Amino acid sequence: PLCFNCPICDKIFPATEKQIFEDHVFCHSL
Amino acid sequence: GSMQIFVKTLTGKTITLEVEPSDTIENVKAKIQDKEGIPPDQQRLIFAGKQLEDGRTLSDYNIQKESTLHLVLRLRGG
Ligand SMILES: [Zn+2]
Repeated sequence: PLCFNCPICDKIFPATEKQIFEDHVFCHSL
Repeated sequence: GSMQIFVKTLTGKTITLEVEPSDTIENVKAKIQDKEGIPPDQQRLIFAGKQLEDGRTLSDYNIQKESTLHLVLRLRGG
């Protein structure tokens, strides 16, 4: 997919920046 | 020597900083305090799936040129 969607907040991230997305999703836990 | 990094919020804007690889995480939080008015004790900095410890450096954490970290805000806990 071109973009990912955060499963928690519905923010959209380009699939090309995968560490940044994964970190975003991690930060929800904190 | 110096390089720029980015500090992203969960759901707001992104911060751009000018740093060196020899900078500690405590220094970076000082620089955010300078640009945004957030004290360091209200800041968790995150990179590659973990929170970063204050006395360690960016190069320590393999933080490089143009890297993006995350800022999660907190109240001062002891
Ligand atoms: Zn989210």
